[PDB]
Amino acid sequence: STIGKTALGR
Amino acid sequence: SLKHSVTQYLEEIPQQVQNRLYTSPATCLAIYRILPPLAKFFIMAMVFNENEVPLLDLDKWVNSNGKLQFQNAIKSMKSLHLLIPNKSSGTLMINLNPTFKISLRNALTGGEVQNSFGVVVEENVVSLDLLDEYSANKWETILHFMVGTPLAKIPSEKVLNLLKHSKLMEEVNSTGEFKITNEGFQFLLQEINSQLWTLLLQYLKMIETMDLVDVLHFIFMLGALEVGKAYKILSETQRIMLQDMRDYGLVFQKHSIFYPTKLALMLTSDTIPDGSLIVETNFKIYSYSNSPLQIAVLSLFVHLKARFVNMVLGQITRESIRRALTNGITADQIIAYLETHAHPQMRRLAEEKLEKKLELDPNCKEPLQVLPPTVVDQIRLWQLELDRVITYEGSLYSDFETSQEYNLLSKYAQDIGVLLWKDDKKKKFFISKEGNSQVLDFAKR
Amino acid sequence: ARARKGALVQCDPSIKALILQIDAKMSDIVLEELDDTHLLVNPSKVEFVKHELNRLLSKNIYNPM
Amino acid sequence: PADFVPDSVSGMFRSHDFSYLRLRPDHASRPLWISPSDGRIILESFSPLAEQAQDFLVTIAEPISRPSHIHEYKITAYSLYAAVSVGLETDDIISVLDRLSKVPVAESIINFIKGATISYGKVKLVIKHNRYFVETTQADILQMLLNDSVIGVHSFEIANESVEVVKKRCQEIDYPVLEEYDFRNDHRNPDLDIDLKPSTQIRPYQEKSLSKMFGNGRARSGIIVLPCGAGKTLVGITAACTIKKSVIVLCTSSVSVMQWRQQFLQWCTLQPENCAVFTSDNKEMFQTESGLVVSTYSMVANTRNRSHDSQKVMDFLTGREWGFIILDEVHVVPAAMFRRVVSTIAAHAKLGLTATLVREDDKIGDLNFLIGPKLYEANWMELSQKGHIANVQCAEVWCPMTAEFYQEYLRETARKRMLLYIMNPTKFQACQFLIQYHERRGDKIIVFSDNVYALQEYALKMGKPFIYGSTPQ
Amino acid sequence: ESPSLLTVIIEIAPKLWTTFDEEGNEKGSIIKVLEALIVFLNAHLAFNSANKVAVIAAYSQGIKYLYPESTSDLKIIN
Ligand SMILES: Nc1ncnc2c1ncn2[C@@H]1O[C@H](COP(=O)(O)OP(=O)(O)O)[C@@H](O)[C@H]1O
Ligand code: BEF
Repeated sequence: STIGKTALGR
Repeated sequence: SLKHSVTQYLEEIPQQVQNRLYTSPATCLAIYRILPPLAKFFIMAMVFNENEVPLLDLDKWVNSNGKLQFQNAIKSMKSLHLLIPNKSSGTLMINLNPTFKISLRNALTGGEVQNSFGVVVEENVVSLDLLDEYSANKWETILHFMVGTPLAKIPSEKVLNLLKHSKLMEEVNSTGEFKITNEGFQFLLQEINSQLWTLLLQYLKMIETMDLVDVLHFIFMLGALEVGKAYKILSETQRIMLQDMRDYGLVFQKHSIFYPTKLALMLTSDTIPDGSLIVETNFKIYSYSNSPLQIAVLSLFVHLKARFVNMVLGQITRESIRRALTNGITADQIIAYLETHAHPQMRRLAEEKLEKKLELDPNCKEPLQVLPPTVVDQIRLWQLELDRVITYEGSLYSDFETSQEYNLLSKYAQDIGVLLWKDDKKKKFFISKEGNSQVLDFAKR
Repeated sequence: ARARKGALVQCDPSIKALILQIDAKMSDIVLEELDDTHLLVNPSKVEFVKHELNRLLSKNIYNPM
Repeated sequence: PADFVPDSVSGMFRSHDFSYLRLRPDHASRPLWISPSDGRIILESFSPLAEQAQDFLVTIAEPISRPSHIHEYKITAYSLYAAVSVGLETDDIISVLDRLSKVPVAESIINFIKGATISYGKVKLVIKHNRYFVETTQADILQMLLNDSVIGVHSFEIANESVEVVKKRCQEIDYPVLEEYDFRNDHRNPDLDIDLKPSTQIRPYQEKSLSKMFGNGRARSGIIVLPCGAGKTLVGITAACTIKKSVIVLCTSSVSVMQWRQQFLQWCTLQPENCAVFTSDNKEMFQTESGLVVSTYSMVANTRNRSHDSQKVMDFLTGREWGFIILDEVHVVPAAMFRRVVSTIAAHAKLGLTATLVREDDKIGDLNFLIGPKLYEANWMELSQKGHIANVQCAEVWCPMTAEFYQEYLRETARKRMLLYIMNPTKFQACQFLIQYHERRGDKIIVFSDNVYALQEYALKMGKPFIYGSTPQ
Repeated sequence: ESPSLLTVIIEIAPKLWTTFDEEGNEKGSIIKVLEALIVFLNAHLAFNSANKVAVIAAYSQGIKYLYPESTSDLKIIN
């Protein structure tokens, strides 16, 4: 479950 | 954290007060059971001999493998001052406290005890019908007044005063109501044994001028008493203490003789399930529990829809979770309650998924989750929604005559840990309101 | 070196637009702009803006009934 | 609710506290909970007799939600109307309900079942030579039907166009109508000799669905709901094969017309001679005594502009009295003019086949009197674990829009707002990365996009084929 | 760490103990052993509140369970 990671893109 | 909590409180007590505390055999016996198993072994060896043993000898008993446990045991005993290290003749001799040694000796050998364990009136009462009902209801009432559910008979001022000033159930006059806090939910989560000590430990700190040892003396021997028996009446401070004890549902009085209850015995570290509920993908809760206390605690973060005699059925909703989050309950705590109050069926299906997961690929062994991961993700995501905006109060600095001055002022703020944000291009930095004076003070200096 | 009372608001680029848009209609909301992810706002308006932001953000979140 | 002390937490339940009743010692075995007021049913799927009541409950109570462990069902008037049709009386329901309910069936629930379970079975609608007769087995009904302000052994005619009105009137009045076809004793209508070839296999869930439709031996009119890919095509084929009469299939697409015919030819033994497809390409109609017509609702629902080529087909369809009609994707039949095909086309039995039986408007319930009640519904999870349908790892990816685009988002109007956030750069990265990752894994990827402009933009840059309304067949 | 069960198998018999007294200069040494056992069992009970105690006496003509007593009183202790 990936809720604590950073965002996606760039 | 039961033995840690009781032990830690004892350590903070001054040694001068501890010596008087060990006067009664009853409290010494209770304190003896709190030390680690290795500490008890050494204490039992030293109680029955009126001699001096060098320190190294006790070390010889411990095997090489268990050497680590020796350090913890000796440290715990020394902190309580039960063990007195005496150095003479070039050797560090070890001896036991004379008061503690005598206190333990009397209890084991049945010596003069000065009625520390109490007396028997031979006037017993039915434990199941009266003692269990009275304490259960009295402890039930205080819990309901803490979880916020309406209840007719509010608790007395004594316990009410203790709850407020403590971290439990923060109250505000302007709001005119009482609500649970982050520690309050943890207090509910903690088992009955730890639940009782938290209130008692807070009360011990609340009392002022009532002697600290006397209150500790009464509490320890209370557990020594056996439920369903009479006990005639004690110190003057212990009298008002005994009446206050009734407020917490630990002792029952008709109006000369006091009867301990199940909670009283449980105090001294005594050794489908009710409350189990089903959490599924549809955010529907089916708690197989029949008790107002369980229902009340569930409603803190569950939108109840109906109730049957056998169980209560409800639904998790965004509104319900936000309500608990606003009060101060953390999401990690909520999942802990869900996990620790799971239905046996959920574990089996989760294990079946694990078994199939191992069958396909046994190289991965992740910690099994009783309830579906989707509920965990949504609950935590809602917590992130409430933490969407983060704001700090303080002041801003700008228009620095020289870059060196800006760096010097900013560097000091970082050193004292009061610098929040800074930008070199704008030569600006924001500091917390708490450390605003410190930064300003350094600016003058 | 003037202590301009304000709330140090840290926000993601998406939220940053909301505060700018909120400040557009209500000029008094935002005192000054710090950076892309940082802002300084009127301390009094902090209570109002937070509730106001929730109402706007509440719309894009569905409610079962 | 007599002499029950409310609990301190009863306030949290706003009139929903159903603890007034008591529980029998046999609660460990009875797998049904019943709400005395709302009619809700909570079913345990991990207790004995779960499979015993899994089929009985579905017949009487429609499912609101069937998650992993705790199944939720609700009893409604429409649901009971479906149950009472298949040889069910109040006495049987009450006896079984008490035998399975942990909590006693309240008088309110008892009253509800009594009212709606007694009306069924006193009025029948028959069709003869394209003439609709509202036949009743008793003469007492004439004083109730002929005197109705809407209408206009005893049998009286009724207008074909008025069928859509009288059927609603039947629901409003005490007696609702049932459409039962006695194909065994029907000799006037020419028969079609077709049987499933030996290579065919009938799956158990389909077998249950067919049984619910042929329970009493007379073909019923209703709806069969099965999950996508369950094999509804074979269910229709089996129904057509067993009836052995003139049949027709309606589908709301052009490519699907070939699919149904292709499945029809391979599964059953119908010769190509008796099958005719009525689409925009070819309109020839079979001249043999009996056959099949696999058309689309657009061709049959048109009323204003029909050309000579299609007009002859329309006369052929209307003149003859058909026996069966199959409505694939029946979740669009109650539309304004798609529902006209049901009345215009004469048939003694009507079958609905839709994976999803829901729609945005409140016209979904209208299917009861357009085509009949709901016969059988198959749980998606049960078929998935049985290997009949695939498992899906549904995921929702959150793609935060970039600051520059979001700046125009606030100002832009709603109409153009859709186009603004549909082509946000972040979604392009997610779609491209996901497509490449699954392409490496060796997965056949389908990308859906309602917005045509966005669909073109994705394909032109990514150099992948795209399909949209303007493309030819 | 965990409760422990202590089962004391005391072999009491006048023939065994009488010879001990005759060879030595101690009369009624069984009391000293019996007194020590009482304190020893109490010491074991003091280690933890959840531990149990069992005593079995092997007398001349058989064995008997001293504690716990069978379901089938003088004052000797305060
Ligand atoms: N009993 C069966 N035997 C063989 N194939 C079947 C069976 N039931 C379904 N299928 C297959 O399932 C797929 C979907 O069938 P279809 O009738 O189009 O499903 P639906 O209309 O319910 O979406 C096809 O590949 C079809 O051949
Ligand atoms: F995909 Be099917 F036609 F329900």
